[PDB]
Amino acid sequence: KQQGELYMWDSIDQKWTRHFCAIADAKLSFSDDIEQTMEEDNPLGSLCRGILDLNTYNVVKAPQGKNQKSFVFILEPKQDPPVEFATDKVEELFEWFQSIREITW
Amino acid sequence: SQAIKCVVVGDVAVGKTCLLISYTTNAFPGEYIPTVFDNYSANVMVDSKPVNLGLWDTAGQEDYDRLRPLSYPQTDVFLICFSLVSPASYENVRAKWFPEVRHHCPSTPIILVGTKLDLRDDKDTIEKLKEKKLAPITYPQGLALAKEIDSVKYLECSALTQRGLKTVFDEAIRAVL
Ligand SMILES: Nc1nc2c(ncn2[C@@H]2O[C@H](COP(=O)(O)OP(=O)(O)OP(O)(O)=S)[C@@H](O)[C@H]2O)c(=O)[nH]1
Ligand SMILES: [Mg+2]
Repeated sequence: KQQGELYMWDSIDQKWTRHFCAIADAKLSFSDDIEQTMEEDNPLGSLCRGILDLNTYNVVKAPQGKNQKSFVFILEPKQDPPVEFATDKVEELFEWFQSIREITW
Repeated sequence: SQAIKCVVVGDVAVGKTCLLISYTTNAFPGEYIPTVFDNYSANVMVDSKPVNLGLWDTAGQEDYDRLRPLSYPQTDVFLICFSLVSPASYENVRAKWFPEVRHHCPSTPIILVGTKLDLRDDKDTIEKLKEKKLAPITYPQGLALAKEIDSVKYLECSALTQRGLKTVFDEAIRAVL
């Protein structure tokens, strides 16, 4: 179904980082950092670091981006913190946004 | 309630977003913010027939030509728009918008919509228009573009004044159920 790489935004480090993400039923999983698991003199790296429960979120698209990405959407909690995602290409933002928006309506 | 999906396409700055936002929030946006894509909702009655209206705002810029058709699957009814005060956008309906729309959705009702109805008889607009040896589009002209494209209906309206706005959506839904 819906799966693919996304940038995720770290409030603390003020950086974006790449994660393989996926959706099943109504839970979004994101992997560990891809660049950092790949620099690892080790191999480690989990596909599923963790899991968001889309049922407890609403998708919001940033009108004009955020933090120097153009295509960003945000999972704003209904109950938890926001999770901010981003794509390289608007056609990804669109697909991602709709998957989750169909799930949250 | 019955879900009805409605997509709004048409040239840059013809006033697609204002139409949606003014109809859904009776507030006119003064913005001006070029659109990538956007989603909106309305729950309406029509004709006794409760409906759930999904509204898809598309980008006018051709740069987003690859994005735009992503909105088209499952569409029930299209709003093809041009500004009554901008014969370029009127021509582009026959050139781009109706061909694009039909390339993807060979069968779904279309509703031709002339926008900025309030500038039709505007002194300051007809001035600048007529300085390009141009003229506002007229009711009979719009009516004729509708015929060529076999649109279910032609409607003119102003989002700013709201003349004829409700009516655009109220025949968009009727074109469906
Ligand atoms: N006088 C008048 N101006 C309007 C009307 N509708 C839109 N406009 C003006 O035109 C400008 C562009 O409107 P907008 O709705 O964003 O066009 P658009 O086609 O959706 O723009 P885009 O996102 O595809 S690039 C706005 O500044 C708005 O004030 C109208 O009904 N009457
Ligand atoms: Mg727009």
